Amino acid sequence: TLPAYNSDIQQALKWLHNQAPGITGLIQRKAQWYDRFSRQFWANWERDVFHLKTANPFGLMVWCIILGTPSKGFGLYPKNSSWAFGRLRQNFIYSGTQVPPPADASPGGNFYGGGNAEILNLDEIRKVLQLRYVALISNGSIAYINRMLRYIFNDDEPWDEATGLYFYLMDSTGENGPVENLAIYRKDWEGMVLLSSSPRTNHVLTSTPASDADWPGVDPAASGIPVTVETASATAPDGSATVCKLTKPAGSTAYVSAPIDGPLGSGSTVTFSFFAKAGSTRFIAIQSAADFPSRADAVFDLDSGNVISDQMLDSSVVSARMIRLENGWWRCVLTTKTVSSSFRAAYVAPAETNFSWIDSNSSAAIDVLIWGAQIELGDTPTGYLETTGAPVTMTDYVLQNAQTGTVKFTQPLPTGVEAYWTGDWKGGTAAEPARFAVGNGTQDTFTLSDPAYIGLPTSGAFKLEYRVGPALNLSPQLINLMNDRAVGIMPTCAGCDVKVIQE
Amino acid sequence: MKKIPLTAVPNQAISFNAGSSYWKIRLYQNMDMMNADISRDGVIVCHGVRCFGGIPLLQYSRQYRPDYGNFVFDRDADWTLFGDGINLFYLDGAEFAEYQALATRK
Amino acid sequence: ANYNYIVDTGVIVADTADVLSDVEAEFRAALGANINLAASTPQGSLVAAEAIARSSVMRNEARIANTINPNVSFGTFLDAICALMGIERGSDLSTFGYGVQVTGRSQTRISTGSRVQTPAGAIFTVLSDVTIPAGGVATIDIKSQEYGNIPLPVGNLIIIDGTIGWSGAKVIASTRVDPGSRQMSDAELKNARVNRLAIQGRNSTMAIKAYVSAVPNVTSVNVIENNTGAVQVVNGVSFTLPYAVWVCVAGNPDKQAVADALWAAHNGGTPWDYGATNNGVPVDGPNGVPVRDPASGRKYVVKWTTPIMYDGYVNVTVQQGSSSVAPEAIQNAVVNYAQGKVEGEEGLVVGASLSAFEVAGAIAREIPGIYIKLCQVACVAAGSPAPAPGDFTSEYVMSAFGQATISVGNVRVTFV
Amino acid sequence: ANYNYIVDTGVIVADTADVLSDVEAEFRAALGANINLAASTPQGSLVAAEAIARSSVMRNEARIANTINPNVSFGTFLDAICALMGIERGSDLSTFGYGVQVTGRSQTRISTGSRVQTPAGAIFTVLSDVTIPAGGVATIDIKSQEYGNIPLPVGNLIIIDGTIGWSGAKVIASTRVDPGSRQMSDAELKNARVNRLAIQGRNSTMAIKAYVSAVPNVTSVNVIENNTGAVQVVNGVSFTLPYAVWVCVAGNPDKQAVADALWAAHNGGTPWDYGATNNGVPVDGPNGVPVRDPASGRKYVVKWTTPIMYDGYVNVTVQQGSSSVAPEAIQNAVVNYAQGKVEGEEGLVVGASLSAFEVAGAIAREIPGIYIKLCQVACVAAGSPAPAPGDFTSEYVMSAFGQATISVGNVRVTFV
Amino acid sequence: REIPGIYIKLCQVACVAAGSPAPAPGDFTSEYVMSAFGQATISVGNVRVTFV
Repeated sequence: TLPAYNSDIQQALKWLHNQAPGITGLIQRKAQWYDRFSRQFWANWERDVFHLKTANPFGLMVWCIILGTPSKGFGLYPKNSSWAFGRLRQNFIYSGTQVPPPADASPGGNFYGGGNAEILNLDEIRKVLQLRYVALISNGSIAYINRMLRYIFNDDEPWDEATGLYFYLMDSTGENGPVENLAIYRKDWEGMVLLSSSPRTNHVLTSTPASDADWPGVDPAASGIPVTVETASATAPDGSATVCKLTKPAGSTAYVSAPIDGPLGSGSTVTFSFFAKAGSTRFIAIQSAADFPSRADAVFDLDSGNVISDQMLDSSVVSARMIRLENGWWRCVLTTKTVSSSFRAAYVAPAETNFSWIDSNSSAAIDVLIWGAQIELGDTPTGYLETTGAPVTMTDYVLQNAQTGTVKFTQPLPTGVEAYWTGDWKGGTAAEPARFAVGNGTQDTFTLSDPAYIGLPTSGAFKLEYRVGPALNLSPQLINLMNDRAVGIMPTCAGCDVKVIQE
Repeated sequence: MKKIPLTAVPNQAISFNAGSSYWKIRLYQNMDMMNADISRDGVIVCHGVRCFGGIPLLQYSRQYRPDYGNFVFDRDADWTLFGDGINLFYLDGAEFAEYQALATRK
Repeated sequence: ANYNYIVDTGVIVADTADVLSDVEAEFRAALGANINLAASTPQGSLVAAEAIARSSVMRNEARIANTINPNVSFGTFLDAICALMGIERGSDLSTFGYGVQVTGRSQTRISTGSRVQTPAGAIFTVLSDVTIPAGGVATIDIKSQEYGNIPLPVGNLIIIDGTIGWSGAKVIASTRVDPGSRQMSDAELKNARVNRLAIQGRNSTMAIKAYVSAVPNVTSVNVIENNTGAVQVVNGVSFTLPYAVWVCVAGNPDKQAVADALWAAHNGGTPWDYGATNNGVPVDGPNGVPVRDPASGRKYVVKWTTPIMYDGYVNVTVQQGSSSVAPEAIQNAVVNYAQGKVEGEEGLVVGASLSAFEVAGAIAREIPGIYIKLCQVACVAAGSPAPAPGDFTSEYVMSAFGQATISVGNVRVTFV
Repeated sequence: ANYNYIVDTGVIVADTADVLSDVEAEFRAALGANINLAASTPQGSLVAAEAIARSSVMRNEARIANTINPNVSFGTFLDAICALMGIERGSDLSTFGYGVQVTGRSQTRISTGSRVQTPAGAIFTVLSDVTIPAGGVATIDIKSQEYGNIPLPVGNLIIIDGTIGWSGAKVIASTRVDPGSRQMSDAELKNARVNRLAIQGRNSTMAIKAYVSAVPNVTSVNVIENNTGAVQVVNGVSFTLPYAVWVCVAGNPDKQAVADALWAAHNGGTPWDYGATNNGVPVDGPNGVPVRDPASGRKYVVKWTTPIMYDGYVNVTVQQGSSSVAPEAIQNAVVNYAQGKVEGEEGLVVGASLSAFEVAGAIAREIPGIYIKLCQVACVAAGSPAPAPGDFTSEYVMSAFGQATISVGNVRVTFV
Repeated sequence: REIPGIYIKLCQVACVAAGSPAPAPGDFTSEYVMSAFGQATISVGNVRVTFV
């Protein structure tokens, strides 16, 4: 229960026998023997019993009596006893009359391992035995059998469809064939950027300020002059020298606020994004407004690419993220949810220290390069849209033809821009972006591309079939033995002939 | 439900007439659990029954059928907490059938 | 000194013994190297006792290790293996209901009233009754022990009662229940383990077989799924419908209980095909037992069949060699094997076939050293006379539908 | 001397006094009849050694004798047994907060094990030494001392063991609070095993009923199975497919949740049929609802039908008794009974007929004393004109895919 | 005896002189009676087992 168990064997051996090499030796070696034949015995016997770890074939055959499996198809006993062809296998054993030490060509060899029905790897023997137990327990569920097969063969890890792991069982259900949940992205200088079928709005008036008068600079301390916005002749990611530069003077705690129509909305997730270039500073400070003092702050390291700080003065903050762009450009996306509708502006601040807030002190004048601001509703950043004093609303695409998948765009795809899709179509799922169009500049309608995997209906009554192999590269012996309906390994329901076969 | 009187000693034996039968339970500390030897009407029923909370002591239908009853520990057996904290309860035939009915859908 | 692990052939861990040499080498190099380990000396006796204890420890550890797997286990150790898959050994009792009792009014019958049937029935009154002024009432009663001989309906004798109690009779209107006893199953439990190894499963041929076997008084069952549905015939027994499961249930259970079990293991959309005229015996002809769906809706239909009864015979020629006399211990062995009390060889079941070689093997495992010469068997239908010596052959096909039965007198042994 | 401590009824373990007496007798017979077996002598030392032996083995054997029975297994044996059905005992992890925002001064150094504390207990030890930079602000990594899902909400953390210079700690929302785990006990392992047994001890119909009734807002269920291999209206619905099952779900539950439960309880192969026209309301179009199998990202479509809604109308012509009652009480009682809030009576579940006798019984049940003169029930389609007088009948029988809802305004009470 | 559970359809035995051709199919009988001055030995290769 609780107060120890003793049972040491070494316990008999009093203080008198501390310099004996005798009684002490006898007890030492008797204790060692009892250890080896009880503790080690039961430890490796428990390892024998454990089906998850049964390298030892004795355990496998114990379990196969337990489950009633015919052992003829198994490949136990030590391997490397067949000659066949190759220096990695055995050779012809001849009559070594003089008994040479090399034992002629080989010490033996046999036709053990007759294929087309027999599996050799001991790892798969545990697999088939656990499969038999699952057949033993199974009442016919398909979700349960899929989850158990995942748990036993992939150890319950999700997998990509480019590999094609285990599939369903006897249930005459076509998975899809209509087309749903189309997440379309585009590849451009902004990277993988998804598109919206419903109108989406960027609420900033001007997103690329070229003059100081474009946005105000607000400073409660007013110790120094506000941060001035100046058109900097630096190549923007769009392919122009239209970026702006924002400089924080010494002793100044000012912040530039972009004018924006307010209120943004009550109880709505918002997302702020922008493109930044590393300048004199190394990081940027973002702030999403709310009712005083419920604002949310964050800082983004332009170089190391880490959200090293994000604070929620109230329930505001949800998440933060960062995205790379070539020529050393960065996009920082902050998602915030607040129940209030006091979104008056989004605050941006060139930070001196890595945790500098919107109003932290500036020892010197530090300038940063900014281009491409966008504050929007929803919870995911979208394609940049040039706004000149306008909260611009736009619809990325309209799906004109659902079944064939052809999609219409508002404007033709620029020469070189690419497309990607994710979802389910043609009775097949594609959880990863798939390309289907490259921009040409004169066309705006584009057909979708084939996702993947099997038509999926498998039309039939009271019978279906497995699908496996191009992922686990399983031995053909496994499939051949699996197809044997007489072994009684697979979970099955009376009246359903399900073949295994398949890759 | 009849609680069987117990004393806080490591290894003990108790005999009593319960459910129109002469039961005898010998409870002893074995390593780090409690084992029980159960005998009904002289002839022994089981040896070395490892004792657990809620789990009936007589587990094979050859022993507790028909209407003989069973013994249940509310918590995991521990002779240090015998008398108070831990109890052994005897269930008659119908009451043990009801307990099993509640026990088979847990 | 070692544990031999039979990898695939026995699943028995074998002790090696020969521990005396290891014990002697342990005493040596610890007490020195020149110890006179010869017996008739104190150290020799010490080493002998220590080796004996060590061999005993090996044997006991080997037995416990081997108890994990069946075929080498026994009660309360193989019972654990059975309980791993939910197989239960079984229990029983049998009461009798609605016994007519006529006596004077306003008389209270005391509990534990004795009531002996003509062949020493020894039935007990379990609950007290009071006689209404009509003079005839109904009481309930139970058999005293595990076994109760079938009570022929007569006027039950009154042994222990009150003053007024006049008499009590039995009518067919009274209820019944059939006991089943005697580990139940003792060593044929090893046989039943492979059958009911999927009791915990449902909606499969094996699960159907396991559950319908778990029904009491079901000696054997056969289940055919006929999954390549094209009418045709699959594994014997023709099938009218393409997809349908046919269940042949031996024994004499209750139709209601076995129907409930068959519905519990339903598989879903498989009908029950039991026609083809001679194929089996319909339990209730067309439109079998209705039963009620536990998920409440309609009274469905479950169709199973009873195997065709067959009467078997055995002719044995033995030599009574090795100076071991056994006049009529042969038919006991044959009937034990037929009833399935032997280990690993199920007796006369629905799918069985009466085989001379099997009968010979059972006879030999029961008693060896007789040099069995001839073991002709043959078999007939449920009725019919003896099939004459011309019919006695070595085997009977004994198609899947149909169950053979060997009576005690149907075995005739001849000494040569 | 060792007897048979193995026997058949489990391992019989004796007291160490008896074991020691047996070893002492063995030693006394081996060495000498009058040898001093005192614990300080070499022979007594050997006796004590062999008394610790021959009892350690007894205890080990009794510990692992019936280890294959899952109802009484323990520890790693239980883990091995439950890994057969996939119940895997979890690991005991700890909360692993990262980026904890700490404010200090100058270049203060933070050492391992400073043991910060949450506002409500939950001591977390810092696992990474860190020096605060010239900004006076840094981030650290902490791990909870205890185990399980220890909450680490956003807020300032109180310091238990702090050095000189450390001002405070707080958990910004940018911290990656990593949840831990609290393992899972043997009682919970047996809980999950019996739960899995209950799940996999049902046929298609009971599985469907249980899983769909488990969904919230599900008033009632009606599962009906073809099991004939021929399209026919065997019971209410003409199964448009030969081998299929048909399901009706009441209430206003979540479509995705009901579909997921049906898919989880799906026997497979036997497909779902929406039924023929006017055999329920085949919602979600002519194609079945697609769901994602939680096991594999592969979808499946499942089909189920809601009942055809019926507007019930009830006329009652009660006579007022001595106690004053209001017609609104009568209407409230009737609607409560129909909804089934009354104990005993199911109510107007799907596939339940509208009986004026049943509703009169409910009215009498809630309000005794009043007299009932004439009670009538009638049924119309939803959104249809109220039935004219004369159309009100004494009893309305309803199909197996319908359900009638009676509101307070659909009961006409006349006080005679 | 040694392998219970297996079902045997037909068993036949035959006896031939040592170092002689194996008897052809059909020469086997259901039982061979043997004289008083002989022994019969069966090796591994003198058993023909067919799985039906």
